[PDB]
Order: sequence, then C-alpha cells, then structure tokens
Amino acid sequence: MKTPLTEAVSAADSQGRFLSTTETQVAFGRFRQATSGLAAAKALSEKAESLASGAANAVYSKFPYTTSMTGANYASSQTGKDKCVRDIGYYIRMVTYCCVVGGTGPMDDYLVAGIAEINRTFDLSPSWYVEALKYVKANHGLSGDSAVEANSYIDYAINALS
Amino acid sequence: MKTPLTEAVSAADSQGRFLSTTETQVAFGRFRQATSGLAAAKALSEKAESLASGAANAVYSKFPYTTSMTGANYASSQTGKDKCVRDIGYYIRMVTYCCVVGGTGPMDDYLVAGIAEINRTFDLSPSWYVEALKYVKANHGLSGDSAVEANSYIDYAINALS
Amino acid sequence: MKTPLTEAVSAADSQGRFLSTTETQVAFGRFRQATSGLAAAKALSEKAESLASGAANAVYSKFPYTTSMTGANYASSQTGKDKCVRDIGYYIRMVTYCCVVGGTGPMDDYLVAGIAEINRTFDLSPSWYVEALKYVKANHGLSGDSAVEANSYIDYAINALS
Amino acid sequence: MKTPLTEAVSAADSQGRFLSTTETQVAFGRFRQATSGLAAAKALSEKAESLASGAANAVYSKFPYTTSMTGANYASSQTGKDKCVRDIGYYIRMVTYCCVVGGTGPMDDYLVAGIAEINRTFDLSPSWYVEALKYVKANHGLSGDSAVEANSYIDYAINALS
Amino acid sequence: MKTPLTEAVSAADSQGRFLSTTETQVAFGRFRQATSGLAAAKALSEKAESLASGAANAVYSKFPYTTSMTGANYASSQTGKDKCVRDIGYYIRMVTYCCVVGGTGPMDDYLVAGIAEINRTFDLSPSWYVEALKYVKANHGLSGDSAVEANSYIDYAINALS
Amino acid sequence: MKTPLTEAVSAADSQGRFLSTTETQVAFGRFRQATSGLAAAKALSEKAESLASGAANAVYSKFPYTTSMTGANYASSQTGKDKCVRDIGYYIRMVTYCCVVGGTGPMDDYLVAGIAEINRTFDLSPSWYVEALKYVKANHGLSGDSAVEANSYIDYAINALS
Amino acid sequence: MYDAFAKVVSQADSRGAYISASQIDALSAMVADGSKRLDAVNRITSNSSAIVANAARALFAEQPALIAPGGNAYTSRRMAACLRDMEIVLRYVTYAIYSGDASILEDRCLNGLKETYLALGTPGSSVAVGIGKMKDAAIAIANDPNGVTRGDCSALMSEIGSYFDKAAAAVA
Amino acid sequence: MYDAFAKVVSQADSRGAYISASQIDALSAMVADGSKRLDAVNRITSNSSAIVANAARALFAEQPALIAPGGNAYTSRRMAACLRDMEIVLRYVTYAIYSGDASILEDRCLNGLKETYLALGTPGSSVAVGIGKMKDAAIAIANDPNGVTRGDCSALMSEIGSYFDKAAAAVA
Amino acid sequence: MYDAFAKVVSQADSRGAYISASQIDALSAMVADGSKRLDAVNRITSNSSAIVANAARALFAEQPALIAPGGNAYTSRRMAACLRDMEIVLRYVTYAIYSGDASILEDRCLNGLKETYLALGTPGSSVAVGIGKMKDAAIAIANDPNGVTRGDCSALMSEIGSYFDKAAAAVA
Amino acid sequence: MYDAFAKVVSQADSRGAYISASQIDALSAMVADGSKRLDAVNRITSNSSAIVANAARALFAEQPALIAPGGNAYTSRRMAACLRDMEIVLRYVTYAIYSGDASILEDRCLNGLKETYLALGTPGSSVAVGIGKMKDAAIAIANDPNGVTRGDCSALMSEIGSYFDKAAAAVA
Amino acid sequence: MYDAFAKVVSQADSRGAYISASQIDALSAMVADGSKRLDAVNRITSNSSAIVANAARALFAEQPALIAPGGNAYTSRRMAACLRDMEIVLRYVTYAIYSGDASILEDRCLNGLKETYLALGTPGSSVAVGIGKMKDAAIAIANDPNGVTRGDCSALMSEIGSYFDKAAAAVA
Amino acid sequence: MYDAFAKVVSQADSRGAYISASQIDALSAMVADGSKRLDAVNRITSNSSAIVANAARALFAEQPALIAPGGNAYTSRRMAACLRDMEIVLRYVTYAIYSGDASILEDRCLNGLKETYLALGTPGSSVAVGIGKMKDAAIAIANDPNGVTRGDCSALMSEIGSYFDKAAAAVA
Ligand SMILES: *[C@@H](C)[C@H]1/C(=C/c2[nH]c(/C=C3N=C(/C=C4\NC(=O)C(CC)=C4C)C(C)=C\3CCC(=O)O)c(CCC(=O)O)c2C)NC(=O)[C@@H]1C
Repeated sequence: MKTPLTEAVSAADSQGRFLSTTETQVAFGRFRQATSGLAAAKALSEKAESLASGAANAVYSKFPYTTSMTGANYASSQTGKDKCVRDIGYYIRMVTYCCVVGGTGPMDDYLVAGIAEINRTFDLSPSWYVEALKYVKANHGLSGDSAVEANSYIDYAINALS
Repeated sequence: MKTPLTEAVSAADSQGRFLSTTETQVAFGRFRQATSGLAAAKALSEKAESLASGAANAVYSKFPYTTSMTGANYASSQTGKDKCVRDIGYYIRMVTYCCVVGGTGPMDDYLVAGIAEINRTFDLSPSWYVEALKYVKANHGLSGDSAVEANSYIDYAINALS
Repeated sequence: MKTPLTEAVSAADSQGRFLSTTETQVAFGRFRQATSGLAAAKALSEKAESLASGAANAVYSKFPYTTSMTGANYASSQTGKDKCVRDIGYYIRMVTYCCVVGGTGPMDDYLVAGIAEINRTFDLSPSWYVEALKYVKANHGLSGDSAVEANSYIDYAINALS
Repeated sequence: MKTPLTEAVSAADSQGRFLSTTETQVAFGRFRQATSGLAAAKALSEKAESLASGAANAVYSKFPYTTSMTGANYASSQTGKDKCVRDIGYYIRMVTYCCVVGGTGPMDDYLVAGIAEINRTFDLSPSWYVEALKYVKANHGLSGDSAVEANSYIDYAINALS
Repeated sequence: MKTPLTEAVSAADSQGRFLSTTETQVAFGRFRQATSGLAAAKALSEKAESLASGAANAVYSKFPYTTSMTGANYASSQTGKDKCVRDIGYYIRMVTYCCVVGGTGPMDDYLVAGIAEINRTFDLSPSWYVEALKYVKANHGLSGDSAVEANSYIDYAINALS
Repeated sequence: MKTPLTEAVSAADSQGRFLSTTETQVAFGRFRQATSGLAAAKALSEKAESLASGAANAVYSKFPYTTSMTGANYASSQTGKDKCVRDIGYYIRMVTYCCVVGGTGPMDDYLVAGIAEINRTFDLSPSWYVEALKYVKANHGLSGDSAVEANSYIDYAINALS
Repeated sequence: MYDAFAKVVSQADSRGAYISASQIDALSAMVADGSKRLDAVNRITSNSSAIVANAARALFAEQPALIAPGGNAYTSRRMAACLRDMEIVLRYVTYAIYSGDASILEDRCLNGLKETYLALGTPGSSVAVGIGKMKDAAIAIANDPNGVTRGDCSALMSEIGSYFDKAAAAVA
Repeated sequence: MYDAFAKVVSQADSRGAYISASQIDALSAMVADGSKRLDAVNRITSNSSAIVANAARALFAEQPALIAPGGNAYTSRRMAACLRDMEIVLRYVTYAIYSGDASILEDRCLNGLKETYLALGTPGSSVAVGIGKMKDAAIAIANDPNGVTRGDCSALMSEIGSYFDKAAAAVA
Repeated sequence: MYDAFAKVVSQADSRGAYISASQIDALSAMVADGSKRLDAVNRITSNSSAIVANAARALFAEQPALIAPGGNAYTSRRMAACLRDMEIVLRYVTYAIYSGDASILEDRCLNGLKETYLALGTPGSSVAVGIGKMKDAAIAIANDPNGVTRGDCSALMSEIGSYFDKAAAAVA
Repeated sequence: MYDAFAKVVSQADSRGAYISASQIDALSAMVADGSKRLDAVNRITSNSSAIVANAARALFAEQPALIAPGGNAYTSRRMAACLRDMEIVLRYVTYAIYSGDASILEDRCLNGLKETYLALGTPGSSVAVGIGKMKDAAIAIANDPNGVTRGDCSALMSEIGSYFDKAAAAVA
Repeated sequence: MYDAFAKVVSQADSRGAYISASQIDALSAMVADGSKRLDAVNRITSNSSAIVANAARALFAEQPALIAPGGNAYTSRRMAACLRDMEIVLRYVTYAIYSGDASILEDRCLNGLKETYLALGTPGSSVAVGIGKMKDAAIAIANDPNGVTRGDCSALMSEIGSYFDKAAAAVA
Repeated sequence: MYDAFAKVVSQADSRGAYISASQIDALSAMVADGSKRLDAVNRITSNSSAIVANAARALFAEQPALIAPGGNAYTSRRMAACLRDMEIVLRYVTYAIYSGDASILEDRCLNGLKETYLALGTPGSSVAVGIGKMKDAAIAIANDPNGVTRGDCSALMSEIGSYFDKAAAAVA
C-alpha cells in the first residue's frame, strides 16, 4: 500500500536507482509527522465508539427521514441503525490508519475504491456520510498537527463523496 | 528536473490526484533539509576556486604520469591543466546545485548522463575524477547536515564513475 | 451513435466486410420495430409536459423533504422545482429518441454517460429519478409493442441509476 | 461462429452491456428470416446430389478441356470427376448451413478461409467453381425469400472466388 | 529494394552498427556474381521479343481454349493476344532486372506483390504464366552461371504462382 | 551467433522466405574468404602465447605506472601481470574465432557485450587494451588477405574501446 | 460461441452431413417460441440491478462471515468485486437465454472460475448460493403472467433454470 | 456515424426538441420502403467483385496511360491497390445505402482522401471516373425488375446515385 | 517541470554560474514561509469538490446559455467534461502553489488549451470566468485566520492569485 | 542459431580453447564442397511449391481419412494450415542445409512441435509421412546429374537426408 | 509493498481492529531511531559501487572456477550480469532497510530467484557467498563510529543483517 | 533504399525499358572498382572512433562557444548526443559508399535532420563544419597509398566526398 516511504521506494525502483538524499528528506518529513500522527490515531481510537454513535445521531438529525422511511437502505429499523453506526465506525478506523501510515493509502485500499458502487447498489446517499464526517471533525477534540492531519483525511473522504 | 518537490508532484499527477498529507510530509522534509543544504551551497561556492585547484593538484600527485605523458587527454600541457581544473570545478558546481534543490537531479541532467561516453571518447580516466572528488570531500570544511548532504552528492558521483 | 443499423455496419466495417444477409436480418428486425417505436415517441411527446409535472409531484410525495430542506440541490424553491421538472423532461425526451432509433444510443450519449458525476457533484439522489421514472411508466398510457419498447428504455435508465 | 444472434451477443459483451431492445430487434429479424431459411436448407439437401452432378456437368460443358487434359487437377480421370462433384457438394452443403444460421459464418469457417491457398496449391481454377455455383442458382428451384437468401450465400462464394 | 548490398546494409542498420568483414564478404560475392548476372541480363534482353512471342504461343498450345473462348480474360482476340505477350514480356523484363541486382527484389517490388489479387480479379490463370515461364527457361540459350542465376529467378516466379 | 551465413538465414526467416540467389552470393563470398580466414586463425593460435606476453610488455612500456602503482587493477603484482596477459590472450582468441566464422559475432557475444561494465567496475583502462591490440596487429606476422581480415576484427575491438 | 442454430451446424459438418428434417423441426420449435424467449430476456434484463442487489443482500444476511472484517466481501473493493461477479453471471446467463445455447456462458464466464476463486480464497459455495437466489428471482419475473399475452412458457423457464444451475454447479 | 434515424435525433437534441411529427413521417417513409432498400443493398453487394472488375477494365481501356509503365496503376502492387480502392469505395457506399445516411462514407472513407491522393500522385479525377462507372452499374443491377416483386424504386436509386456522386466529387 | 529551487539552478547553469548569496536568501525566504504555503495547499485541496461545484453552479447561473439545450455544457457528457476541466485546472494550480513555480501548470495543463477549446467550440472566456470564481473561493479559504497559527500570508496569496490569473489568461 | 563454423567456435570457447588444426581441416573440407551445397539449396528451393504440392497429394492419397469430413485436414482452414506446415518444414530444412547445421531447424521449427500437434489432435505420424515424401523429392532434384558439373554429392545427400529425418522424428 | 507502519495497519484491518496502544509504542520506537536508519541507508548507498566490486573480487578469488573458461561468470556478458545481480540485491536490501520491512525485497527481488538461477545453471550457493560478503562490508560501513553522532545502532545493524541473510537464504 | 544497381533498375522500370547501354557495361565498371570501394569502406570504418573524436576535438577547438556553459555541446548529455550524431553521419556515409548510392544516407539520416536541429536549437552550421572535418580525415585514410596495391581511386574519392558534402549541405 501507498505511504510516503513506499512511494519513495517505488519511484526509485521504477528508475532502477539507489535511494538518495531525496528519499532521505521524504523519511525525515515522515518521521516528523509520525509523532502527532500516532497521537491522533491513539486518541481517535479511544473516542471511536462515542464518535460513531454521536455522528450517527447527527445524521439522523440532519436527515430525519432516514429514521422513518421504510426500506433496508434506511435507519428506520434497529438493523439499519446498527449498519449505519458500523459504517461510520469504518470511516473513523480508516482515518486512524491514515494517521498511522501518513497518507490516504488505507482509506483508499479499504474504503474509497468501490465506495460509489456500494452506495449506488444499496441506495445509500453520500450526503449522509458527508454529514457524519463533518460531525467527527467537529467532535474529535484533537488539536495542532494531530488535528490538521486527521482532518486532511476526513476532508479527503468528503471530497471522494462529493 | 527531479527534486523532492517535483517528484512528489509527478507522482500525484500520474495518478490524477490532488496532493495530500503524503506530499505535505515530503515538503516538510525538504524544508527541514534546505537550511543546511543552502548553507553547503554557499560555503562550497566560496571555496570553489580553491577546492578545484587543490583537487587538480591532488590528482596530479596521485597520478604523476598525468602531467608527464604527452597527449591531448593529459594535463602535461597548460591547456590540459586548464581543462582539468575546469572539469573539477564543474563537479563542485553540480554538487552546489544538488544542495540547492535537495537531490541528484542537477548532477544527473548536466553531468552524469553521458559521462561514460565522454570519458571513453576523450580517453579520460574515471579514477582521476574519483581522486578529485575525494579531495573535495576531505577539504570542503563543512560540518553537520551540510557535510552529510554535500558528501552524499559527492559519493553519488563517485559511484557513477565506478 | 449506436443504433441497430450503425452497429451492424460497425461490425461489418471492423471486419472489412460487405454487408450480408446477417445485416439484412438486423434491418428487417429494425423495420418491424420502427413503426411501434415511432408511435410511442409520438404518444410520449404529446403527454410529455403532463408526465414530467406529474412525475415531479410523485417524487415530492415519496420524498417530502425535497420540498422543505434548504439547499440548491432540492426542490424547496421554485427554481429547484423547475430544475427538477426540466430534468424529468430530459429523461422523457431521451426515451422518445431511443424509440426513434431503436436503441439506448441517445440516452447513453446525451444522458447516462456522465450522470453519476453530475449526481455526485450536485448532490442529487438517483432515487429521486427512479421514482419519477416509475411514474412515467405507470402513466404514459402506451400498450402493445409501443409500451414494451418504451418501458425497456425507462427500465434501462432505472438500471443505470441503481 | 458468426450468426446474427452471436454477433449481437459479441457486440454487447465487448461493451460489457446487458442486451437491450437493439438486440431484441436482431432476434426478431432472425426469427422472421429463419422459416424461409430452414425451408431453403431442407429443399437444397433433398436436391443436393442432383444439383452437384448437374453442376459438375455444367462445368465440363463450359470448360471441356477440364475433361480432356491430363493432370491430377483435372477431371479427365474418374478420380478427378469424383473430386469435382465432391467439391461442388461441399459448396452446396455450406450454403444450406448458412441458411440454417442466417449468415456466411459456416461457409467462412469451413470453406472460404484458406480456399485461396488450396486453389493455388492444387492448381484448381476459381472460374470452374463460379460456373458450378451459377448452375446451382439456376436450378435449385427455390422461390421467394428462400431463394433470395440462398442466392445471397452463393453469390457470396462467387465474390470470394473473383 | 532487396539486393545483397541493401540487405547487408539493412541488417547493419537495424543493429546500429558499422559495416564489417561480414558485409565485405557479401559484396565480394555480389561482385563475383555480377559478371555472369549482367551477361544474363544482356542476352535475355536481346532475345526478349522472340522469347515473349514464343512463350505466348507455347501457352496457347498447352491451353487451346485460351484462343477460342469468348471473354475479356482470354486471348481469342488480337487485343487479348497483345495483353498476353505484354504480360509475358513483363516477366522476362523482371528476370533481367533480378540478374542486374543479384536478387528477387525487382520482381517482388514490381510484379509478385499483388499478383494474386490481379489474377483473381481479372480471371487469369497462374498456370498460363507457369507455362510461359517454362518456355522461357527452355529457350533463353543461357549457359553456366548465367543460366543457373536466370533460372533461379524464373523458378522463383513459378513458385509464387503455385 | 552472427556470421555471414546465419545473418543471411536470419534475414530470410524474418520475412518468411526461402533462400534465393541473394543468399547464395553471401555464401560464395563467405567460402572464398574462409580459406584466408582459417589460415589466419591457425597462424594466430600458434603465435598467441608470445603475442599475448609481448603485448602485455608493450602496455607496461607505454604505461609504466601500470607496474609500479599499488592496487588490484594494476600489474604491479604477479597476480596482476597474470590477469593482464590472460586478458590479452582473450582478445587474441576472440580474433581467431572471428576469422573462423567470418564476422565479429564471437567477439561480440563473448567479449564486447558487457566490456564497458567490466572496465568500470574493476577500474581497468580501455587505453591499456587499445595499446595491447595495436601491438597484436603490428606483430601477428600475417600477410595479405589474412592480415586484412584479422586487422578488421582487431580494429573493431579498438573502436569498441574508444 | 454457438447459438442454437450454429451448434447443430457444427455437429453436422464434422459428419459431412446435411441438417436432418428432424433437427429442422427442433429449430422451428425454438423459432415459434421466439417472442416468449425475448420477453424473458427483456424482463430479466430490465430487473438486473434489483436482482443482483436483492440476491446479494440476502446472501450477506445468511452468511454474515462474508462481510465481517477479514471476510471475503469485506472492504469496498471486495464488496464491489462481489457485486460485479453477480452482475457478470446474470449477464452471461441472459446471453445464453438469448442465444439458446450455453457456450457463451461456459466459454467466457464459467471457464476457470472455480480455480480463480480457489486462488483468491473466495468461497465458491457462497457464490453458488448468490447465483441460486438470482435464478429464482429471474424466473419469477420472467414467468409473471401480468403484462404479457397469456401463454405457456414452461419449456423456456426450464431452459432458463438450466443455465443458472450450470453457473452454480461450476463454482459450488 | 449516424443512420437516418439517429441523424434526426441529433438535430432534434441540439434544440432540445421532440422530433417534429413531420420528421416522424419522413423516417416512417424510409421504413415503409425498407424492403426495397435491402434488395438494393443485397443486389449491389452480390455483384461487388464484378462491379469493381468491369469498372476498372473500362477505366483502363479509356485511359491507357494509367497502366502504361510508369503509370500510377502500373506494377502489380499499384494495380492491386487501385482495385482495392475501388472495392473500398463501393463497400462504404453500400454502408451509406443500408444506413440511409452519408456519414459513414464521409467519415471513414472520403475524409482526407483527396489529400492522400495528391500526396501519392494518384489522379483523383481518374478515381472519380471509375466511381461513376461503378455507380451506373450498381444502379443498373439494383433497379432491374427481373426476379423481384415489381414496384417503384426511383427515389431510392436517386439516393444511391447521390452517395456515389458524393464519393466521386470528393476526389475529382 | 521546475520547482522554485530548480528554476534558479537551471538559470545558473546556462551561465556556468554559482547561485548567488542573494538568490540563496530568496530561497531561504520561501523556505521560511514553507508551512504557510503547505497550509494553503492543504486548505484549498481539502475543499476542492466544493470549490469546483460552487464555481460551476455560479457560472451556469450567470450564463444560462451554457446549459440550455445545444449549449456547450448541455448533455451529461459535456457537463461532466466541464466539471472535470474545472477540477483539472484547480489541481494543476495547487501543484504550482506547492512547487512555487508555474512550470507544471504551464507545461501540462495550459499549453495548447486555448487551441483545444477553439477547435471544440468550447467558450474559453466562460472557462476564464469559472477559474476566476475558483480563485476567489480558494484564496478566501486559504487565507482564513481561524484554526491556524496567526501570521502574514500576504505574499503567498499574491503568488496564488497569480497562478489562477495565468490559467484564466490562457483561455480568455 | 549456429552455422557449422559458429558451432565449432562455441564448443571451443567454453573450453577456453583455440580451434584445432584438425577442426580447421574439417571446416576447410566443408568450404571445398560449398558450391555443391549451394546447388542443392538452389535446386530444392527452386522446386519448393511442387515438392509440397506433390507430397501433400501423395499423403492424402495414402490416408484418405485425413480429408474425409471430420478429418484433421478437412475444411479449407485446416487443409491450408497443413500445406503451410509442409512448406514451413521444407523451408527450415533448406536453412539447415545452407548453414550446415541443424540448430535453426531445431530452435525455430521443431522445438515444441510434437506437443503442439498433440494439443491440436493433429496426427504427427501423418506429418512424418508427408515430410518423408518431401525428402525423397528433394534429394532426387538436388542429386539430378543433368545440367550440373559432374561430381559426387553422396555425403551431401546424406546430410540433407539427416535434416529431413530429424524433422520427421520430431513429430512422429 | 509495505513499510513498518503499513504492515501493522494491514494486520489490524483484517481483524477490524484499531492499532493498539502497544503497537503504537513499537512504531514510536522505530521513529525514535529514524535518523540512525537514514544514516545507515546513506552510508551503505554511498559505498554501493565499492561494496559490489570488492565483494565480487573476493568471491572470484575464493572460487576461481566461476571465471575460468566455461564458468558461469566467464565471458563479458555473464560477468556483467553477475555484477548487476550483486548490485540489484544490494539495492533491494537498502529499500528494505529504508522502509523497515522485507516485503520490497521478497516481492520484487527474491521471489522466483532460486528457480531462475536453477534454470540458468547459475550456482545459487556462490551468489549467497557474494551476498554475505556485501553484508559484512555494509554493516562495517553503516556502523563506523567515525563522523556521526555517537549512539547505539546495534538493533538496526541486527535488522540490516536480517535482510542480507534473507537474500542469501533465498538462493543458497 | 537503393544500391547502384537497384537505382538503375528503378529508372528503367519507370520507362518499361530493359537495361540501357550507358547503364550496362558501365555497372560492369563499378563492379570492376569493387575491391577499391571495399578498401575505402574498411579503412574509414576501421578508424571510425578516431575520426569522430579527432573531428569533434577540432570543431570544439575552433568554435569554443559550443562547449562554454550555455553552448549546445555543453553538459555531458549534450556532448554525448553531439558525438553520437557525428558517429551516426559517418556511419550512414559508409553505407552510401558501400552501396554506391546516396539513398540510404538521405532516407534514414538526412531527411528532416535540418528541421530537428532548428527545433532543438542545435547549430546546423556547426554540425556541417564537423562533418567537413570527418570528410577530410576519412578521405585521407581511404586514399592512403601505404599498405595497398597502388592504382587510381580518384573517382571513388570524388564519390565519397560527394556523400560527405551532401550530409554537410543538408544541415548547414
Ligand atoms: C551435387 C549436388 C551435384 C553436383 C554439384 C556440383 N556443382 C559443382 C560446381 C559449381 N556449382 C556452382 C553452383 C552455383 N553457381 C551459381 O552461379 C549459382 C546461383 C547463381 C549456384 C547454386 C558453381 C558456380 C560451380 C563451379 C562452376 C561449375 O559450374 O562447375 C561441382 C564441381 C565440383 C565443385 O565443387 O566445383 C559439382 C560436383 N554435381 C553433381 O554431379 C551432383 C548432381
């Protein structure tokens, strides 16, 4: 999967080149980000359960029809509510993974590639998920570089959905 | 030209992607490196004339026949001596450029690509230049990250010649 | 644009071949269909305005929130309602074109290719349009081959949206 | 092999598409054609021996040297005559197969592809076979669409030979 | 155009290499052959008119229907006879060219490439020309290497027709 | 391996053609030259021992540092002198092979391809070998066409090193 | 591939035989049911998206392990590939219905599928279950007497079911 | 490419309009005489090799310079090419007749052809003459009252002539 | 392409010159504002979908003729291509901001673009309007004082503005 | 590939050996018979089409099952492929004769051929028979005493025979 | 490929798990030693040509059979391939050191390498010996206390050795 | 390409003529000078590296602006390309000498070279000077009276010069 380190390697490999100070800079940039990145992953994982259920309720509030309209695509049943909270938890977990590797790789590999097909087939609205992601961004309680980084991946998912 | 920044941009462009925190990291690495990189360039530039002359003398001493044997490829004539210190200055200058951009790019584009053809055609020995490069490394007077970086480019050249 | 005739020609052309009885059969099949197809195109054209407005109303009844929620993507403004009725009119008009040429070609070229991008960017739900399409199917008043053919294109569009 | 049905499927498959009203028309055209197509195949097979013998004699009559000149390529021996009626029987049988599938496919796959190499290698003249084929046309006693179709495949073979 | 010398050059050029003693040997062979080849070209040319008309007559004898049958493809009319002697003259002229350059190149470039198409389209039998070529071989009066080479080109044409 | 004969065959093969008088001329050239070439190969293998030894000494005379300077790439040791004489023997043996096949083939396959990588990695000077090769040319004691052919292979190697 | 007509011809040629009056009658039968056949193709096709979605939903509900983290259908890319496979099989099945022959389905879809799934670790038995759910839904829609001239499509339905069964057996 | 139906649709879409009841009647007309159109395509196609051969013969008889040594149609390679071009134009004309629109011919055959000829030194004026000969023969074959249900094909022959005239005018 | 550093090196090498102390100071200065630059890139990128959609929406509102049937933005395929162009321009602009040089934007995006639009019949001036709208939106988002360490990004905003203007100017 | 000269060299190199005065004598002997070798090549090549045609005719006369419907040589495509194979083998054999080494024949013609025929169901023993007929005809033409300077080519015909036999053994 | 961070994430996702506070500490330790890792990469890389040449020289000295006429390393082409392989393995080993994972080495360098050598007749065991000589030279260079801030790189040197050993074991 | 014999044939065929007297007996004359022609090719070829290096050295000595920073021959990649072109022109000239016709040189080397240099900013004028220097060296080497049977090679040297002059003219 793509990370700043594997990208640096792939670029060198494709040219048949040993690493140079170019890739050293990539690594020093990576190592600079890692501390706050790993801190973001830690804190998000501790708030994950609460964030996911809190975000789900924020979606229900903005799109109140999703808890009353009949259909397997809706959270008008307990099954649907549980699916929804599960999905939001997936987005959060992916964000932590991106913080751990320093890039969108994990989010891409596990969630974004194919997401459009899923939402089309199961009649789920991208807007629902955008509102969930916005709530997470408002309520993660991170600050500094940890927040800037976490938000970059949250906003990347939002861009993917819109 | 290849630099940590153009390489980041090129990687994203090939994938049709906006830049992300991955490329942010690359830039932070670049900016962390640039202070001492630029310092190395300035200090080398100031010592360039002296390093080049001193390096050519180190080569003459290591390979005495080079100032003895007749031939357009040798430094037995004034013209030959001038070509030699000119060539050594080119290497030093390319090293400064590599320090300015944070990569081997300038060295590759201007000096290394085709160097084998040149040495073969004009009957110049790579080992003469390796000796010159060793002298520059032992005499530039740099310390810390400045020296590590400048030396990485010098050693890069030595590798390409051996 | 794809039609049964252009596809037959395209297949022959790519093989560098003159047309044969294979292509004659294609055209006989086309000419058998074309009369009921043009009848459907004409019937739809006469009812287009009524069907579009009725379809829009059916959407609002299914999804009342599209007339109350604030946002340029909704029909909670006259401008928004006009956009919606326009859009449904487009679909209806594409169906008549399909009936005129005997295939999905026109719908593909003018509407389906790129629709997913439009719906993503402008935050419109495919489900709104599926409901509108079901209304036109239930109200166009066609029968015999005219209905069968018209419905195949309407259902093709529903398939594209789900 | 090619038929109007397999060509419709192939076109759709190459595009990753489900079948649509386009291919439905192809099939109706096929089914419209098949009744007279099958009748042709039936009548021809019943008159095949008489037609092949009659056509061979038509050839010998148009080109008398074919029964006089010695050489394995000619019909001056019994073996040669037998080869010749056999070949014409092949042509007739292929025409029936085309009538069965509604296209040139069988004649292409079994007879026309490579026919050039055979005639060159064994020194057989295409004009002999063109004359045979003209006899078949003038004598199959077909009428209506059955004739138009069978004649199309015969004329197709003539074209391939000329 | 193919000749020993252009083939030698082509081979060297495709490998980006200067000529070597390999191509020197090619040229020596060509040069030793040329004397006998140019002599064949001269002698054939001097007998060209006699050979073409004699050859034509030979074809009429072997295939008498060729001067009796009505048809634009036959030599029943003076017009047809004139076409026939012209064609045969073309074959002889190409043979002289092959002798001039020491290869089949002229005959390939000017006559063999596309000959199948011509004979098919105009209903001309390869066998007629094979017989003409057999006459030329038996009547050119050439001896030694001149005959062996000239015959090599005549047989090359015969092979291409059969 | 490239030789006049295999290259004649290779050309014919890639065009899917039978051999013709063109390739006969190539083989006639080969067979004429082969007497001289084989003679050159026999004579060289008899002088090889003392030619290799004499050529090494010529290199040491032209390049005195080669026996005084310390290092594995030099002949300042017995092991170095032995490597050097061996190498030169390799060149001479390849030249005999070239005379045997009538081309640079053996010399390319076994020595020239990769020689640049060898000289770079082991820090051997191409000029050393050009000097050895000149010695071989001036002292092999061949005359006439034998010498002209052997010299062309020797000069081929010189060109490759310069 | 072959359609029904071409299949007969290819078996005849290898015998140097004319198509029998018998085989002609069997092809004449297919032609007589031609409109029913196209109604079936149109109907199944016009419901392709729902057939796939409904069959997939049911499958994942019965086999939750498929979608739990670590499961074959877990992650968006794998879910999408799974849904794609379902749509693919449905598509090739309709080609077979249209052409009156299974060659298209066997040649371009089923050939090597089992071994592909083996190598990926995709559970073929589960795919077979998804395929059977599509089969029942497809026949249900195809054979609905509403909205079509009334008549017996029983032989067609049995043929349709055989193509679905072949697909399922290929991966089961 | 467009066929006649698609051409009308594209003109309608650019104005956001349903096809005019008038436009519908004109397309319905082509449909009405479809069997005639297909007879014309079948007959022309069925005589393609003869049409090319006879037209080329006639051209060379009228213009001996083309086949004299040094002539553009001299040598087997160039003659074969010349015959090929004639067959290509005839084939694309039949595509235009079948589809009831000239776009296939213009786009895949005529576009760039004059420029190709000028660059090669092929005399387009001669190609135009050969095309006219193919035209006269094609219409003669297509419009022959023998062996077909009798009726009027005059409007169709006029359309057919228009395509051939299009091709000739493009290189003349 | 060049970034800011490479640009200065290429200009020096053509003169056989060492980079001057003063050129080094200029590079040191951009380096000193590096994190500001990176915040700008991140902010604009993080809003790419909204910047495109909002600018397009306002463009179409201002020029309804673009979306009227027969307009260049009418039909889904043309609309999608139009949105894609808007996003492409934005993307290449952010590459320019990131690298501190216009070369990437010039070489891979703007070069030959005005000509492409002219050929297609796409109104270049309309694209320029859309780009200007993206500029204002992007700069407003990049220069937002909330949620960032307080400081002066005025030189950076001018540089950013210059890249958008260059794009706008290339197709106007 | 190797010719006779190259074969000797490749065997010497791996031993770091100079070619022996004895091996040179051998090669010298081959050169001596070189013109005889080239006559044989010219003569066989000059009759290539007849050699293939006549051998093919004899094969099918002896094994009618090959050309009966369903036979491997039945149908124009398969007949054409068979004739082609005959021509291919003859061609590669002449290559071996010309270069004085079987490597070209082994590497580019025979290697894998048995397996190919097995996959196809092509009867290799029948191919062997066709190859032997070509052999008989080739040696008869190459060894005709008429119209050549009289001499002994017995050793050459044996070598020629060995290349045909190597080919026949490879497919049998 | 994976780096150390990606490896952990991939293992977690298959369990649907957040990365543990424990796994985090482990990644923190790697980051803490990051500068040491980059010095090692730099130092080994900056000596790549000498490490290859010296290791090769010592190999051929210990095993004269490799370069003797007939040996696998004899002839310029084979010697060059041999030197290339030494440099390739070193290069992939440095990629592994850099990314902190062996996947890049396993996937793009070592996979199928034993099989490759076996089929060529290249002595794997000799390659392994060469790799081991490179390993010893590389660690001596990387762990030279001269010219670097003094600290403990023993863990890193152990890890570096493990990559070289993985390479050696894959072909031995 | 043509060699001298082929050029004559093509001129003859365009007139439908057998080989003329002025063309025949003449060609015999070129054949009679064949060994001298091959001496020239061998001598020039055998000194190709030196001819390129010496001519390049003299060109740069005469025109120092070419190798000063900013010159077209400055930097290793440009120097290397420059030496390559010189080698290429010399190579193609030798093909012309060998084949006795300029077509190889014109078709594969010179055609569009002037235009290429104008696009790159390469000074054609300077290339012509280098080619002139190779010409002089090549002719001196080819026409060296030592080590060869003496005779008149003046016509040949004149032909050789004309090929060099054509090449210089094409770029000047
Ligand atoms: C055994 C195959 C038959 C045979 C051969 C034979 N040939 C020669 C002599 C020559 N053969 C050639 C061949 C060619 N000359 C050409 O110009 C061409 C193509 C244009 C070919 C293929 C030549 C030039 C000669 C020398 C002159 C001559 O014609 O004699 C001999 C004589 C001995 C020798 O090696 O020269 C023999 C024996 N002879 C037979 O009896 C076998 C039937």
